[PDB]
Amino acid sequence: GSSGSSGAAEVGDDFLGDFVVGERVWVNGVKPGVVQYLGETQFAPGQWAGVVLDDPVGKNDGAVGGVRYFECPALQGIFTRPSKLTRQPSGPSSG
Repeated sequence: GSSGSSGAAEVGDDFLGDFVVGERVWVNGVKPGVVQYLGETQFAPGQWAGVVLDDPVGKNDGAVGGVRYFECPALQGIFTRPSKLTRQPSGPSSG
C-alpha cells in the first residue's frame, strides 16, 4: 500500500563515475556518504549511484517504490547521479 512511490521529474546521467562500493563521497558538495549501490535505479532511468548518509538527512530509506537496493537506516539512503558525487567537499567551485 504505502510502499509504492514514483521516481518522476528526475533522470540519471549517461556515464558512471569511478566510484566503488564502500567509499566516502560528497553529494552535491554537502556531506560525505557511503556508496552502497551503483548503476541504474528502478524509480528513475539514467545512471544512478546509491549513497548512504552518516546521519538521517538523506531522502529514501533504501526502498523506493517497493524496490530495495541497499539495507540501511531511514532518511539516509539518498539517491543521486554519480557525477553529483565527489571525493572532496566542494562549494565555491564545481570544476
